[PDB]
Amino acid sequence: IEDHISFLEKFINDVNTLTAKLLKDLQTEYGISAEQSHVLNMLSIEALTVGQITEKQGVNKAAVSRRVKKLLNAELVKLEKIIKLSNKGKKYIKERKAIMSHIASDMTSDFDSKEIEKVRQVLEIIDYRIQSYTSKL
Amino acid sequence: RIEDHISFLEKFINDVNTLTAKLLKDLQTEYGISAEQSHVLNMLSIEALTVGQITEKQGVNKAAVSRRVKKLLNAELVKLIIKLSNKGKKYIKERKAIMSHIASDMTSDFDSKEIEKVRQVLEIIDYRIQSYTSKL
Ligand SMILES: NC[C@H]1O[C@H](O[C@H]2[C@H](O)[C@@H](O[C@H]3O[C@H](CO)[C@@H](O)[C@H](N)[C@H]3O)[C@H](N)C[C@@H]2N)[C@H](O)[C@@H](O)[C@@H]1O
Ligand SMILES: NC[C@H]1O[C@H](O[C@H]2[C@H](O)[C@@H](O[C@H]3O[C@H](CO)[C@@H](O)[C@H](N)[C@H]3O)[C@H](N)C[C@@H]2N)[C@H](O)[C@@H](O)[C@@H]1O
Repeated sequence: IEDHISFLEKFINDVNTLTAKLLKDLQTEYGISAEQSHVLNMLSIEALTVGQITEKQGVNKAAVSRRVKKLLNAELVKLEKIIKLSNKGKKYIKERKAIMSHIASDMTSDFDSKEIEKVRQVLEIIDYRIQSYTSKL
Repeated sequence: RIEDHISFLEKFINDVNTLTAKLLKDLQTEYGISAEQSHVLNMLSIEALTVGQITEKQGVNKAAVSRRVKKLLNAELVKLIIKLSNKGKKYIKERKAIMSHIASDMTSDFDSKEIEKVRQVLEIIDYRIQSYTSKL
């Protein structure tokens, strides 16, 4: 009802808590911060400019800028103008997907591919609508 | 196969985060709080906890959290322990009103069976997540 909204909130919070911990090392190894890690993953889908990363994130442009030219300085991200990723930035993503899919696999090894398929169809349809509403304001 | 489901879940979450971010700017601006401050009010909307555990859930490191707490204490949004105020209840309510109306108007053409099956699959995955997290 609005039980689903609370569940989702709690589900997303839980996924972030797990992700943080599993990614603590890789991040330390890269000089990277959590939020920077995110930008690097947020940027895993499309090249973005500071404002877009700020809008799609809620935080004050100031903070988003500090962590953005730290990634350029680290050659983890790059200009063109927009912001794409660099090999060291990619290698990070690979190492990230790897830690993620190894545990994701675990807790889902006894799942039924068909049931998961339909579930996703629904989520993809809600994702589509979420993005759509987000375009206006 | 799963590498894909991971990307989507992640995109799905990125989009949910984006969306709540836009739908709540005006409101946080209104109650004069930052987004991080908002999130802090939402965990305490559920239950109240001290600083020690408040950062353990988050992930944002050293004292950064206690700084949000005292920031929120100053607006009379959070009472000391540290829980939630009467002023805080209003925000969440207003927050929930927005989140729900939109979430409903976005799920309203689906078949109850359909949604439930989604919940049941996300619940089980959340059950394994925590259980894995717990095993520190
Ligand atoms: N605080 C808010 C302000 O931050 C930055 O100002 C400066 C940062 O503070 C510096 O980073 C410092 O603080 C970081 C943690 O935040 C540390 O990791 C780092 N070692 C420190 O050198 C960075 N090198 C230059 C940057 N111009 C942003 O530009 C500005 O938009 C924002 O308003
Ligand atoms: N409880 C489950 C919910 O968790 C967040 O709810 C809160 C957000 O997290 C806040 O986000 C900002 O404040 C966080 C504080 O820690 C920062 O970490 C984060 N990087 C910031 O952008 C936002 N401003 C308010 C929102 N009520 C998610 O957004 C939401 O999708 C999910 O349903």
